[PDB]
Amino acid sequence: KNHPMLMNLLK
Amino acid sequence: KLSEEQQHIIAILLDAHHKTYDPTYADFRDFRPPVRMSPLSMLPHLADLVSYSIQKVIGFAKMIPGFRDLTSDDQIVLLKSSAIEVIMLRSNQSFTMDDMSWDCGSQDYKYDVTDVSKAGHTLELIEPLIKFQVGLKKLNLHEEEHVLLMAICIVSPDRPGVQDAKLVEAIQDRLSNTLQTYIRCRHPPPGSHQLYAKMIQKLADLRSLNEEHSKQYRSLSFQPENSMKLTPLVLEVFGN
Ligand SMILES: CCC[Si@](C)(c1ccc(OC[C@@H](O)CCC(=O)O)c(C)c1)c1ccc(OCC(O)(CC)CC)c(C)c1
Repeated sequence: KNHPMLMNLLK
Repeated sequence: KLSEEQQHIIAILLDAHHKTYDPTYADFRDFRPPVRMSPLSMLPHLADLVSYSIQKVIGFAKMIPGFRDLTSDDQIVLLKSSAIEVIMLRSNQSFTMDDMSWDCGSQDYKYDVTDVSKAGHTLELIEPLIKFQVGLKKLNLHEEEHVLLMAICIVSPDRPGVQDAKLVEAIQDRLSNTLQTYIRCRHPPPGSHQLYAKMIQKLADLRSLNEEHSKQYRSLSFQPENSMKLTPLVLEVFGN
């Protein structure tokens, strides 16, 4: 449900 | 006809592709080794290849004009749904019709239909995927058209879970009109004949490929021994 790696690469 | 804003969009996207696609393929040395010598012997290497490519797709997407005006939720929805399709599009650069393979600079990193099958996939995916690679290669796209098509693919308003569909559509429309105008002004005939319609057909083809890849990925990743060989990024983006 959380996308922390994608969120992080998205800045 | 091609407005200065449209020329600016093209310039940004060409630069974004140059910053996120490395045609020397130097980083492939970092991936777990391909094994070819049945077990899924190519799964570790191809999981690392796919995971690396996802990172490059996110880096490209962040540079698309307007993408950063979307909410984080919508940026996430759009990358989760499009990454598989952008990987198929961008891999066309290394695909060669000489032997229908993806040639990334050396024999170790030259991939054929057998390598895809050794990551667990079947002809249900692989046959349409080769037909797509051949059809796209035959369009002989200008680099300008290739980067616009990748951007249009990412910014699609009909992806599942999109919240602000009207804003996604407004951003895509600016890219679509840039591409349509580029073809009419800069792509000489006969190569330009029905080119925009043929490029949009490739986006429909990608939806079909996405649906099949997702079905097989779900079956593969459901087996814990296979999921163990994936990467954390692949599990987050493609699903867990
Ligand atoms: C056999 C290869 C054929 Si593929 C089209 C490929 C070819 C060249 C590539 O890279 C070219 C260059 O583009 C890289 C440089 C850059 O992008 O910057 C890339 C990324 C992919 C392939 C294979 C396996 C697979 O999934 C397996 C899986 O479902 C197993 C569970 C998920 C792990 C996927 C999604 C796609």
